[PDB]
Amino acid sequence: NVAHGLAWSYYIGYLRLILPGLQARIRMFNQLHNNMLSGAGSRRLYILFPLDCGVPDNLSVVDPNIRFRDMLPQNRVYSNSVYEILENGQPAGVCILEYATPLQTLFAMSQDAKAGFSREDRLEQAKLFCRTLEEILEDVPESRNNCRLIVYQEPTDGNSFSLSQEVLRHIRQEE
Amino acid sequence: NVAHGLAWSYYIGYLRLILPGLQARIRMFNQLHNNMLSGAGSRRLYILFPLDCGVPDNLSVVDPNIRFRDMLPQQNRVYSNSVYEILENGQPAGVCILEYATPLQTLFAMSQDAKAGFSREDRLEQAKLFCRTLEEILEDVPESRNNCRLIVYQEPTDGNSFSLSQEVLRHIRQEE
Ligand SMILES: Nc1nc2c(ncn2[C@@H]2O[C@@H]3COP(=O)(O)O[C@H]4[C@@H](O)[C@H](n5cnc6c(=O)[nH]c(N)nc65)O[C@@H]4COP(=O)(O)O[C@H]3[C@H]2O)c(=O)[nH]1
Repeated sequence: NVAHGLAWSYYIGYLRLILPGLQARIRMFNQLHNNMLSGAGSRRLYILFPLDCGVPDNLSVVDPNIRFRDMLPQNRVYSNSVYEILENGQPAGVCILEYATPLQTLFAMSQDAKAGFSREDRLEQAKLFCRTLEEILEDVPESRNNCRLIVYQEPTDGNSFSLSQEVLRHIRQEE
Repeated sequence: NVAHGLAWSYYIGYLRLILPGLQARIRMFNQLHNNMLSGAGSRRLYILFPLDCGVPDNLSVVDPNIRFRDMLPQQNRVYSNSVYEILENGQPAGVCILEYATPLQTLFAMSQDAKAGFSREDRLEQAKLFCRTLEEILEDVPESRNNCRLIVYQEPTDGNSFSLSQEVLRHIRQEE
């Protein structure tokens, strides 16, 4: 049970800090960029949660149907990215996406020597990380309204899963 | 061994990305701020490693003898690197780029868990392990390793002997 620690640290050390002042930075972004961040439910931080823990080494979104646009503006600095989402080769939405990056730590633990093992143990920990985070956010409702958790599991083969569809799905059911 | 995972993650997802570009941002900083970042061995990222894992909730340095001045500018991630002046007997004694190795906060949280996630002793061990693993990693990338220094210590939980500012100055003054 380190998913506990990971979630508390990711809340206390990051989410706790950025969520309160997200609307103001979003305001500044939309003043700067002529209201590019737009569409209902688009004024929120979408935190990607791949249970497979497939966060890229660079921690950024890398997907051919997801194109980076610009950053949110800014006592320290935050690196929140705004992407346009493609659907059938057309811009279908715009949103702020980022990976819940401590999932990377879980993938790393699954590669360790022989001890740090089991894809199954990692999956379970990721779920645990997720629900723990959700349980934390439940108690800070005003700030919880500033983000949404997109939980899924990317398969390791086949072509069925689409991260961009997954996001569009989540946005289109803002209920 | 979550220390192993934490370290590789801290390297791959953070250090690997900022260390090669630090000197350029340092150049930019010192064009802006008239060579404030100054003193031999001050052009480096000092990473604080408290084995106690006493990283503050807000992740910043919070010490009465360490005063924030300004941020490093950006080189596309955005990076948050703080430059502080160190005080010695009420007088500015040096300037440096300091930050906590923040994965250590994860270890503190694991030690507070329910009853299972336990042991100040198991956290100390993992912290050292995190540290030595990270050292092993940096050893392989010597050029970028030259851009940072690990400041490893253990802040006691009581008494007044420990001083983070003196710790830093000792590290800067005795850099050979
Ligand atoms: N991904 C990662 N980053 C690390 C790690 N250790 C230290 N950092 C860095 O600490 C820098 C400063 O913290 P921050 O300004 O408050 O702003 C930080 C900080 O609030 C946050 N952060 C702190 N701890 C964690 C954590 O345990 N997990 C995650 N996902 N984010 C964290 O990431 C924010 C933004 O990132 P940056 O601006 O680029 O720069 C951040 C962040 O990248 C690590 O193990 N993994």
